[PDB]
Amino acid sequence: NPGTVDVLHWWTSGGEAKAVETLKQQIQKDGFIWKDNAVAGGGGAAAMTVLKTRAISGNPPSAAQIKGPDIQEWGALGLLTELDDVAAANKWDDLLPRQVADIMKYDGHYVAVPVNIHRVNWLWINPQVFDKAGAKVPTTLDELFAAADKLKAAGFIPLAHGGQPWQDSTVFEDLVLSILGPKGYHAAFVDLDEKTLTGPQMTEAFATLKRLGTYMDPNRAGRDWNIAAAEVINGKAGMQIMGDWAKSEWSAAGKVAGKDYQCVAFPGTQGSFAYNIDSLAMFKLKDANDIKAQNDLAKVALEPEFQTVFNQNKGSLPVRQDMDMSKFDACTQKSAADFKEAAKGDGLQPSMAHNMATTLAVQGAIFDVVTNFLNDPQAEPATAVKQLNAAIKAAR
Ligand SMILES: OC[C@H]1O[C@@H](O)[C@H](O)[C@@H](O)[C@H]1O
Repeated sequence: NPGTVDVLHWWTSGGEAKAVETLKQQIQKDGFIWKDNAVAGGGGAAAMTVLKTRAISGNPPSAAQIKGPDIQEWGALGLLTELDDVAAANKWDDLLPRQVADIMKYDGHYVAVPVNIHRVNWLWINPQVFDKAGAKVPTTLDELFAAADKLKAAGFIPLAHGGQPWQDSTVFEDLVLSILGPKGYHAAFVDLDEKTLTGPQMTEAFATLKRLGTYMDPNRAGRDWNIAAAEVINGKAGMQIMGDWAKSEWSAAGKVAGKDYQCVAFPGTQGSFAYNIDSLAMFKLKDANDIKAQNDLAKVALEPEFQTVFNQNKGSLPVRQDMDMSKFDACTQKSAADFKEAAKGDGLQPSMAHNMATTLAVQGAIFDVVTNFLNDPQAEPATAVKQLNAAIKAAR
């Protein structure tokens, strides 16, 4: 017709839209139609709502942004197409880290293609604001609170943080990873180990979340992750606890590491890398030309020029392993090194708040407990760990 590529995704902020624009361009350059279904919401709950309808509609999208264990559900439903021929030709097993390749498969077959590797456990710092505040870039939880104290004394928003469950739980899983360490983190969120979920360290994670919440804006509720990023970019806030999609906002605003921002591992998580892999699950299509388009999309995703330009704009690492890393920024090169380090040990771990560690149902119970707790200044950590365990059990 020539064929139309319809991807359902939630890349809509200033930076993320710059990244998706690279994909629109490549598809147009290849001679297919780009016809976007961008559904705005950060972390993707809104997009899923739209997907829950389109998926069974009779006009499924070509691909949707579906990650983690949730792919297994779409795979199990028989809604996704197997990508055996494209994966064989373009050598996907060779190009992708094994830990990532396994996630893309249903019963042995690729049914989704990854595009990136986000790290979730970053802290973003405005060095000009830290210098005005006489604050020090934190390496520990104690240093984090010291910087926060100083930022507050100096008149700044200490912690730029949007009030949405997925953001609350990004911060919380940072704290779990910080305090419990990667192995204990693994036990809580992957294995859902009751004893770990209700133990003293998890309890202390809630205690720390509560104090951290005493440095957040009282009126943060409903504030998108880009509004919080912007508070830092504009010099109103010292820091934001956010994954490296946050960098797409910095890069879109023309900013440079060192001078305008710094990226540091979330305090006490050095050596651990909380991954989030954006991936596009490919639905079985009926129309012949849209099938050709879908095959083109599947080709493009791991092409090295696309992997480069998409990820420079996106904030993430490329998922393809043979990449000239010198073409990316210093923070992205930090992330690669830290990825490598983490992946040798048990530091590499899936993000719970970004759909890699759990099913969406279990994630939902976690979100509700974390957010209900954070939003009640007088709530007891000992109570929070009981509810966490009970709600998780109640979800599966
Ligand atoms: O919406 C904010 C972020 O949400 C993540 O879950 C998604 O994987 C990222 O690509 C970014 O879009």
